[PDB]
Amino acid sequence: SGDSDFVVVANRLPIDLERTTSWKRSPGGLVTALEPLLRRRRGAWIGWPGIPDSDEDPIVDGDLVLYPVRLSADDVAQYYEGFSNATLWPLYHDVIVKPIYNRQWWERYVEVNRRFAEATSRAAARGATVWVQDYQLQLVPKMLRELRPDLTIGFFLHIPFPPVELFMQLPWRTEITDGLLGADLVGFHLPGGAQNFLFLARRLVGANTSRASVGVRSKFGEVQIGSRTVKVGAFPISIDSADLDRQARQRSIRQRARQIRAELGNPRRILLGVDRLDYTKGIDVRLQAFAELLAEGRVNREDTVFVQLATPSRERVEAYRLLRDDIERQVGHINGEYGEVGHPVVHYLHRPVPREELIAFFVAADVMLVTPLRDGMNLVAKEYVACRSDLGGALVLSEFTGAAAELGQAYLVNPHNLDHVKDTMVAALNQTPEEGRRRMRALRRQVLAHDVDLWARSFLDALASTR
Amino acid sequence: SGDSDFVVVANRLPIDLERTTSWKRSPGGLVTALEPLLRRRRGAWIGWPGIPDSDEDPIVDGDLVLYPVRLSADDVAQYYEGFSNATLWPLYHDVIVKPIYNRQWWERYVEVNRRFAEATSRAAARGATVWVQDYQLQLVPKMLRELRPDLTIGFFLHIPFPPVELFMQLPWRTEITDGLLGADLVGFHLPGGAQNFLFLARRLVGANTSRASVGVRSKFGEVQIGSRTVKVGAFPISIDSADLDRQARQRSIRQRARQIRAELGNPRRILLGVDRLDYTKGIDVRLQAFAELLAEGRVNREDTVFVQLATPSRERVEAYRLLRDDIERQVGHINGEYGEVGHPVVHYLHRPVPREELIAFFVAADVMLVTPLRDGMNLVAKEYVACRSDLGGALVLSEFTGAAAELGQAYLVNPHNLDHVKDTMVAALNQTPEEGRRRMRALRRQVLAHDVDLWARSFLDALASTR
Amino acid sequence: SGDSDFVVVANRLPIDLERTTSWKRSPGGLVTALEPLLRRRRGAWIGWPGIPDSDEDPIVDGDLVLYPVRLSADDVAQYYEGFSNATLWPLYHDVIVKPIYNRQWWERYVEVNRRFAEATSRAAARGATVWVQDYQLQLVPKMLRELRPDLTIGFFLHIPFPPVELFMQLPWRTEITDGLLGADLVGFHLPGGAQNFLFLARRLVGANTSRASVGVRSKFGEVQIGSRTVKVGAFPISIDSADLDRQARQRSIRQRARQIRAELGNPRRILLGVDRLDYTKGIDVRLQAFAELLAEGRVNREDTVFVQLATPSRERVEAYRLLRDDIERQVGHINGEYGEVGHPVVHYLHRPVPREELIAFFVAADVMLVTPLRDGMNLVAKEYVACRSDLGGALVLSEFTGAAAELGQAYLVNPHNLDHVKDTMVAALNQTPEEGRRRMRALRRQVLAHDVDLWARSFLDALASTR
Amino acid sequence: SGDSDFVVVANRLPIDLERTTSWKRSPGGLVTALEPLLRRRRGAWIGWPGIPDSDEDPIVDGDLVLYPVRLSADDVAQYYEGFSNATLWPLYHDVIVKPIYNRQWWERYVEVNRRFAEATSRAAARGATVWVQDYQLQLVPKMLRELRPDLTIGFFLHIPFPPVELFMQLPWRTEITDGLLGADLVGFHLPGGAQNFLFLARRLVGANTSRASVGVRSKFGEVQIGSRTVKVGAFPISIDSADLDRQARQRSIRQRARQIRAELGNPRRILLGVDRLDYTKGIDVRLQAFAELLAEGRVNREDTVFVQLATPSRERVEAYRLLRDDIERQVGHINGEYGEVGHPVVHYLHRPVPREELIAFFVAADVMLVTPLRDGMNLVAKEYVACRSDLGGALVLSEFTGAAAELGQAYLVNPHNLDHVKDTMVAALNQTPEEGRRRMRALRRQVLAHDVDLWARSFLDALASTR
Ligand SMILES: Nc1ncnc2c1ncn2[C@@H]1O[C@H](COP(=O)(O)OP(=O)(O)O)[C@@H](O)[C@H]1O
Ligand SMILES: Nc1ncnc2c1ncn2[C@@H]1O[C@H](COP(=O)(O)OP(=O)(O)O)[C@@H](O)[C@H]1O
Ligand SMILES: Nc1ncnc2c1ncn2[C@@H]1O[C@H](COP(=O)(O)OP(=O)(O)O)[C@@H](O)[C@H]1O
Ligand SMILES: Nc1ncnc2c1ncn2[C@@H]1O[C@H](COP(=O)(O)OP(=O)(O)O)[C@@H](O)[C@H]1O
Ligand SMILES: O=P(O)(O)OC[C@H]1O[C@H](O)[C@H](O)[C@@H](O)[C@@H]1O
Ligand SMILES: O=P(O)(O)OC[C@H]1O[C@H](O)[C@H](O)[C@@H](O)[C@@H]1O
Ligand SMILES: O=P(O)(O)OC[C@H]1O[C@H](O)[C@H](O)[C@@H](O)[C@@H]1O
Ligand SMILES: O=P(O)(O)OC[C@H]1O[C@H](O)[C@H](O)[C@@H](O)[C@@H]1O
Repeated sequence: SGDSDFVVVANRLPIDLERTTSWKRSPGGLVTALEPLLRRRRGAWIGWPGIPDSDEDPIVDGDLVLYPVRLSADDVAQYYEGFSNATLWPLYHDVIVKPIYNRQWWERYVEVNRRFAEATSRAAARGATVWVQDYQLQLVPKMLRELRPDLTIGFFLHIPFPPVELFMQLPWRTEITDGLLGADLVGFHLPGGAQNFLFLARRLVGANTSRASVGVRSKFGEVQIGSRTVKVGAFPISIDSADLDRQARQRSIRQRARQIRAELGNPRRILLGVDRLDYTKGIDVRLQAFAELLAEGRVNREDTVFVQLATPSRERVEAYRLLRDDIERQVGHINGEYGEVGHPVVHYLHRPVPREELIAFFVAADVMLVTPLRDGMNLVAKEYVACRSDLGGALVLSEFTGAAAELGQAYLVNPHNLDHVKDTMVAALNQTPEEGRRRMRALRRQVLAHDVDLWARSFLDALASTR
Repeated sequence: SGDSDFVVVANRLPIDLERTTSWKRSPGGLVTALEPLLRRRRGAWIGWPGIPDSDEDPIVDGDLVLYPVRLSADDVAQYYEGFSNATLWPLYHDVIVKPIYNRQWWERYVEVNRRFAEATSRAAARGATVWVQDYQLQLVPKMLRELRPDLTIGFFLHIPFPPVELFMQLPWRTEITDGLLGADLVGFHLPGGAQNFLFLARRLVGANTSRASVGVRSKFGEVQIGSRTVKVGAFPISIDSADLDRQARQRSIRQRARQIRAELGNPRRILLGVDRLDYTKGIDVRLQAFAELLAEGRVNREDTVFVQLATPSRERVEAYRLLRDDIERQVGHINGEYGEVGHPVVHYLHRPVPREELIAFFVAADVMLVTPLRDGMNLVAKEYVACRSDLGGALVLSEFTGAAAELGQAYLVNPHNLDHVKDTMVAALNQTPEEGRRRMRALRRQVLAHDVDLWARSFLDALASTR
Repeated sequence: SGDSDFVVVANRLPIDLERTTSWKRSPGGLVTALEPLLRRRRGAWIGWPGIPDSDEDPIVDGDLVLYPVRLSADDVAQYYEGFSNATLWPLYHDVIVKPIYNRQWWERYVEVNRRFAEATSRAAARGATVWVQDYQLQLVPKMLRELRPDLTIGFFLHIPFPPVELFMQLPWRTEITDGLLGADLVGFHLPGGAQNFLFLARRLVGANTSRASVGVRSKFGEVQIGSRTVKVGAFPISIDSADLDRQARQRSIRQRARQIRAELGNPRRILLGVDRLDYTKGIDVRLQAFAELLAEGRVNREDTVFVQLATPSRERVEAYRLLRDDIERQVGHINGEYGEVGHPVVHYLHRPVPREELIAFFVAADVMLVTPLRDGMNLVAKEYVACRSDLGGALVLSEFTGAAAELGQAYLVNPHNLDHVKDTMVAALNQTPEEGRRRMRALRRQVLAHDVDLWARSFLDALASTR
Repeated sequence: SGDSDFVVVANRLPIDLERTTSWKRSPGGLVTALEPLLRRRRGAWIGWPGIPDSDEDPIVDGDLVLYPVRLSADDVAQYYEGFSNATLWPLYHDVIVKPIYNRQWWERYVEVNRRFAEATSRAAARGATVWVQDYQLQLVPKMLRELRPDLTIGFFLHIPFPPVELFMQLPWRTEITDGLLGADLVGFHLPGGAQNFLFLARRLVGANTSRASVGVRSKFGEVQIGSRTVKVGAFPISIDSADLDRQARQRSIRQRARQIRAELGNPRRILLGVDRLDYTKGIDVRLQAFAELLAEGRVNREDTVFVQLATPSRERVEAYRLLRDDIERQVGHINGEYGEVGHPVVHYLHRPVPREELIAFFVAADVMLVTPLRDGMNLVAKEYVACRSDLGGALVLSEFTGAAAELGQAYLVNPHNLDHVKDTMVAALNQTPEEGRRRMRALRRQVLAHDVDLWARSFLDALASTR
């Protein structure tokens, strides 16, 4: 029973309650991609409203119906801050930080996944399509299948799927793999993730799998699980490109971008970073590179400025606190060394910026610095590109983002190679107008054609074909 | 020119000079495997004598001729402590510790590799066979080929070759890969390493490669490099099994093992660890597991004792210093909590133990704890097995060692799963005599048949076939 | 109202409840000194039973009546772990650790002090004598005077009173001083403490004070506070010397001391440390000194052994956790370097030892190592002396203990001067029998004559004279 | 022999060589006070030119003759960075940081002191007056007296002299005290320092001393040392007040102060800090206080700004590196939380500012924040006062500076009491014009009358009287 023929399930709702109450837009690219999707398409969205011990009364946000899931304080600590973001997040991002393996966290993760599955069953009509999202909910597909074998179940992982050598560290590796194999379709951004999953299915579970490489939105892999076949595919996520492109063309935004440059004392060049404050994002790398370019006199400290817009994220997790301390030290250091009173070389904001203000920064920025150590996709890169209909700008992009597989005309860097990052920043800052416009035209052709609608259609058509 | 038809090249000589002078046996399993080899087989051995600014006068150690390579203090700091053991070692072992990427270290690594290549050329006769060993010398095969295209060149990596996702971090990834591809044969312990290398050769270099899985000592892969073909294979290293087996049978060693038990106050059960003090070895894991078993009263603190024999290693490297501090804290902690005055539960020695004393500990030990987080092979596991001709004992072995692929009848553990480690230690401590003997007989059948002679013959026959 | 003519108030009761319930003897020298006192003398004892949220039902422990004070979990965290032991304790011991100044902790400290005052008033008969103990309760005398101006109130500080330059850091310096000035008599171990308090009363409060030096149990100072005069004195605390001396003579204890030496493999020399695991105690100093003597070959690692008996203390306070980690590291380090399997050079126990076992260790020990960085008195030094009626042994004693002012015939050291500590340990280990006996006879003459009865009589006679 | 009748000896020359060569003004208040002195008065100045392995060729800087002292790299590391600034500096400033006691450092300190003494003897004529400066050179007076008993020798300590309880930690306490007692006159900023020294002379040396309090520039103490009497006094150092006052009146400086306010976007209120980046200076305290006032909305983040001018100091000393990291973190943090792009709330410069630019900042600043945890005097406070002939401004001053004993009309704070610091900053920011001018007039009366000339005359008249 349940009234919805199409249900999305994620740890996040598109809204986030702030503590007296107040709704804000939820952070992260998962919401950035899925929100415009569910605003245009009928369907229900199940998720946590971002505070402990909330109501579970349905919330109507416009045309969209949200079903909130209650998490206790202990749930938030052990399932969300703990297993999800201090076990899985670091492990799947190439153990950039040492994962913590904790059995109590695992037990809570199982409990919460069960709660999400049950909530899904209550929302889902007979024979509904259910699309489960991301690493917090990897047990839900198997749990949901056991409760509701009538459902068609898709799972998409929004973060990298790590190499088998690292995944095998997880004490609950088999349970996680079994969880994912409960879906009819398991999707990843990149073929590499899909292939890691297929190999894992062979070694760990001993299931028969396809042995061919996986294509992009094509040439799907398969895993045989007794009576069932699980389809495996790569579907690189994107943004609502055309909408953002139109938004960035507004006179007010173009005016605001000019004002931002005026407020910065009309620099010749503005470099911009935009990220959650997360250790995967390489904010420390871009600051170090900028610092060394200033030290070497390869960037002019009088007419070049870097703006970093960092959103606070997962702040109770100790690794994130330590990262914040390190980034803020770099900011103070660089300004102390190269700034003047009344004129910093680095402007750093530790807050979410309103959407239209963010777009104005994209339009103002001569160089976009997107330097993650590892990122499943990175939508900030694609957002910048969509905003530059003027064909100005330059995107400096880490090759360890999923986006680099699509945005080859960007200035690609190995963020571990600081000399390469430094050389490339100089190249982007000094590019000719024609070379800049050539690259930006090429990037925009890709991003405008490969949008979130193409992504969702591809995944859901593949999911439907399992019926 | 040069007089030797067969030359081995490694950072280590089999001897190590201590600072007044004194020769000691060199540490590590590379010397453990290669020393008995070169004692029986004609050939020269090029390597560093373990001190800065040594002579380069040839050294005759028995029948064996050694050609020492001089390293300056800066060479030792930047090539050996730096690039080799603070860049490559952590990276190739699944970034257990964060690698440091430093261009000065790279430049020194290149310089030293060049020196080893030149030294090799001087020793090597026209058309000689040269066998280059391990991660410190990955540039030597290409360098040597350019100096001496008449030579047949083999390379063997004694440590894991990491997944492509991690290897690609290395700023000098291409130069390292090109270096290895200078060999006629590149060998790894395991098919997994060989397969990682083949994939890497495809993505990074763009060379045509075989696509099939690689066998054990068979079904070799190939990489096409313009005019040349490079063979790629898996050859799991081992020990001089029969010799060690005979050594362990000596009356004096059996008597010493009984005395060791007496000196420990005749415990019912002795657990033993033997390793270099290296963060890959999981000494912290086995101590934590023992501590928790004592806390839970699952091991009897009155009649069960753990002996850890740790060899100081790479002590100037800060990560190794921090590891030592942590291990020594665990030792003091556990004894403070569960020991009595005059009766520790953990005995910890931070020194190399003489060979016959080590063998006596192997014979005394009811349970061998070999719990690395990652190990290319681990010869300690195989040494224990070779020593237990009495068929007593139990081997607890991490699945993240190369040895686990051969020693399946051991008690295998995921060292990240502390509950699994704890449960398994209890199982080994309480095994029936018949189950213990069954496993030990099976392990010994494997280790006695698959010895260092089989390994070397397999590699060298494959190398010879490239002529 | 209240039934007792004599009431002692301290944060500790002589008993400590362990978490299922169980009574143990309370830690610390305050209980060591006051327990035998109150067992012989009529009177009530008010204090906290060592667990959160206890009953406040009166407890009869032998002839002694105890009135427990309830502390909530927050009280324990903010008043006891917080203000008392992370603000006052480090500050008064020469900021060995950085004090934390926290207003919430202060507010809780005030609240709890009020509760102790009220509890005291309920126990105290009209015109009773009340003796308030130590740094946790410095506000109680003023609070109690305001509730009960009929009472005669004494306060004794069991820890050092710091130099004015450090005391003045305290944001609540004036409130603390006013608190103490509520007493009729304020006592310290040493004239130096009394003199620091007098100076403080002059600068901080602006009260007229005596300007002369303060004597030992004589030549008291005075502070004029409007209508009242507060007497200030030095009264060095001690132990029940004669009782301990008789206890140590028992055949069983002498036999146990011989057995302990046998269990240690009959060493020629035993060094002993006995302390709470507290950063004031210099356990790290004595271990470093021992380590360096072994390294230098000035102590024989085959026949000399160090035993450290450390009682866990204030374990939730982070500074204490960090100290434990450091001490346990030193223990593991020293044994790894100089021990043999089956023969440590350091035996370390992290538990309270039963009294008769402790006495046996005192009797067994050739050298007693009492090396605090700062200690109000240190009763362990005096206990050792009382136990050695055989006149054997040697006391190595830091000059930064209050006991050093009385035990001048001990081997005094500056614990900050590691060479001095090392030289002195060698001197004590190699003393002639006659020199050892001469010193021990002199120390015992002092300790047997200056016992806890002399201390209490001196303080209480001075207090009575204020009536 | 030697040509000068008056010689000053200090670790610093008034000039500092930068590494290619370049002379800069030396840092610190010792040079700020002594430079104008020696520019007006005949005499020689012996000191180190701020680089290792310099010439010792005499340097003529204007009318002033400088005799440089050569220090080797090891001298700089062990005498200057080591004993002086990682042993004495933290110890004498109330062990704000844990002192390191190292015998090699002591031995180097002795050697270097000997070199300074010998250099002094070569410069000093028969019967000359020699004035030795500060904690780096405490052994020189005794050394110089032994070489040259004809000389009249003064010593002045520019940093606090710590309470006896802390000074006694020093393993070389007696040698240091003997060193100072080689002078005819030993001077300190404050009576408290002089009194600590007298007590120390009694306990440690056992010399007869005066027992009375010491006056300001009067009522001197005395220490009897066999045949000699050593005078002890308090002489609070100051600046060349009238000269600085006149300098600050220049039109260009007043214009620059207006421009600085314009460059900051014309804030209503500017707070200013000026210090060496030293852990004694409480830069962390003022930043924390500002941060919390912003969080609490007690300061307007739109029209109030803080400028911190920090001079890099002793940067190779690890404690100073850790301080820099912490301060720079606070700067980045506060701006990230409360700033806007193009508008920081904290401007931080990590460089020495030219004198006339510094004076312009003093004139611009509505509130001067001088919040040391401990400072011998602090001349920045007096400089600010001398600059405000307009009678504007407000000085917020830690009571743990020597200057607080003279500048009582400043807004005094206990920097450990963050609520007090916060309340006081608000009071200073919101003072009435008349109250501000009243305080500033009072402060200026003091500083203009009590200048460096009064200080030097007082010390030198006292020194002359010993002849
Ligand atoms: N400081 C910020 N202010 C406003 N929006 C931000 C900020 N940082 C990130 N975002 C937004 O969050 C989303 C990030 O998505 P993505 O780049 O895929 O990374 P992630 O999902 O890991 O957070 C983007 O839509 C991006 O514009
Ligand atoms: N504490 C020790 N004392 C004596 N020999 C040791 C000690 N620790 C390790 N060894 C020896 O060093 C060699 C280790 O080889 P292996 O297990 O392959 O690891 P690795 O090469 O990484 O050091 C073995 O021959 C082993 O017996
Ligand atoms: N490990 C221990 N086992 C048993 N008693 C101990 C232990 N450590 C200290 N004690 C006892 O605690 C008391 C310590 O008193 P004291 O030396 O004045 O120091 P403190 O009061 O600071 O703890 C002594 O009576 C001493 O014998
Ligand atoms: N950032 C700075 N730029 C220029 N001058 C500075 C700076 N910081 C401190 N000074 C100057 O250094 C001297 C500091 O003297 P003082 O306050 O007594 O402290 P200290 O001697 O401990 O450095 C002042 O003359 C002051 O103006
Ligand atoms: O939801 P947060 O923990 O605040 O992080 C925001 C988002 O970060 C990434 O995009 C994750 O893949 C999402 O699952 C997550 O929602
Ligand atoms: O040579 P060390 O740095 O002392 O380490 C000892 C050995 O450790 C491992 O076995 C390495 O694979 C060897 O290359 C190395 O020789
Ligand atoms: O009571 P604890 O915190 O366990 O410490 C034990 C004792 O240590 C010292 O002796 C203190 O002066 C006492 O007040 C305290 O009771
Ligand atoms: O000389 P620096 O180490 O650079 O420090 C600068 C100055 O700081 C303080 O003023 C000291 O009292 C001086 O002796 C010192 O010269």
